[PDB]
Amino acid sequence: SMSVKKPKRDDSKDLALCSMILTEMETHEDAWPFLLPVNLKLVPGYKKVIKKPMDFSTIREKLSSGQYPNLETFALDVRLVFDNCETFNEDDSDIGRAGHNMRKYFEKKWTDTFK
Repeated sequence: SMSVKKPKRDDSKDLALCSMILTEMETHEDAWPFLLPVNLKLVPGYKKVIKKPMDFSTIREKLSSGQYPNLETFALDVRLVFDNCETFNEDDSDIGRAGHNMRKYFEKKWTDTFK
């Protein structure tokens, strides 16, 4: 509350470390469904169904231009990419499996880097 604060967690490396995580997600062999925005002209149903499209290139541009206020807003967008994937793709599909694999990969790096 006013003039009463928990000790200051060092957040000065968060930007760099989120960048490194994102690099590792970009270079994973199963990243291909997530590298670029879904083409809303060419994929029937996506625009109406997926209210907030998100992809790695869009996260990279937001990161690089100071559009994440903190490391949690960054994780929310990464998780959005996987939530959208599960919304639109059957579990038993190449893209559906890619999404589960990438979410696992992300969550481990996130815990190891920050928890």
